Amino acid sequence: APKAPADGLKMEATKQPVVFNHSTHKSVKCGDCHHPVNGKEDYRKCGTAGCHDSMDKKDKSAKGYYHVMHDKNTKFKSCVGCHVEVAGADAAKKKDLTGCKKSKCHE
Ligand code: HEM
Ligand code: HEM
Ligand code: HEM
Ligand code: HEM
Repeated sequence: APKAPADGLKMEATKQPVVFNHSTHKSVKCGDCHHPVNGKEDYRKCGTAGCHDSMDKKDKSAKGYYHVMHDKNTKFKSCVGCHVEVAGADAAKKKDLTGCKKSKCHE
């Protein structure tokens, strides 16, 4: 579809922004994150209206923006959900990839 963006993209819908780099995610297919919607992968921003636009962090339905980035019981893998699988039981990878503070997502 469109060309992937350069690294250094800041996701900043909340008070805890995170930088997302496509280059470090080259082993994952585009469509595993810009997931199919009605049979076609969608490339719009995750928080676009009508998409995951509920900014209530206690909302764990599919509309919750915090939920889609962090939770494990999801239909497509979230940021944290896939990272738990990648980090396994290695303390260094868990710190960098899944920690809530002092990790590569949240300083
Ligand atoms: C695969 C090479 C692939 C493509 C192509 C791609 C495209 C893409 C675009 C065009 C954007 C910008 C969207 C906008 O309107 O700002 C964008 C942004 C994000 N991407 Fe992506 N992307 C590809 C692959 C992947 C992979 C493998 C993941 C998941 C690991 C992923 C995730 C994201 C995220 C998150 C964003 C930011 C969205 C937001 O709401 O800010 N992309 N991508
Ligand atoms: C932006 C790259 C983006 C992410 C991240 C994302 C994640 C995501 C997850 C983890 C789920 C599962 C939720 C659960 O509780 O099981 C999920 C599901 C749906 N999504 Fe999504 N999503 C991103 C992008 C978009 C966009 C741009 C839209 C709006 C067109 C959208 C919509 C949906 C819908 C609909 C679902 C439900 C699944 C279904 O049955 O179709 N997402 N998303
Ligand atoms: C969800 C949008 C999401 C975010 C945010 C994210 C962040 C992230 C960081 C900060 C790193 C470290 C490298 C860097 O600074 O770019 C990293 C690395 C890996 N990720 Fe990730 N990631 C998000 C989503 C996902 C998803 C959905 C998957 C799996 C489906 C995934 C996987 C990976 C992998 C693999 C790595 C590299 C690990 C390594 O080389 O040690 N991420 N991600
Ligand atoms: C550890 C499990 C952990 C916690 C706790 C956590 C919390 C957190 C908060 C409070 C926010 C802001 C929510 C709001 O609406 O104010 C937030 C935002 C994002 N996070 Fe997070 N987070 C934890 C861990 C991780 C990890 C390991 C990553 C990267 C894989 C990650 C990612 C994200 C993303 C993306 C966002 C949204 C950024 C934005 O758009 O502002 N979190 N997190």
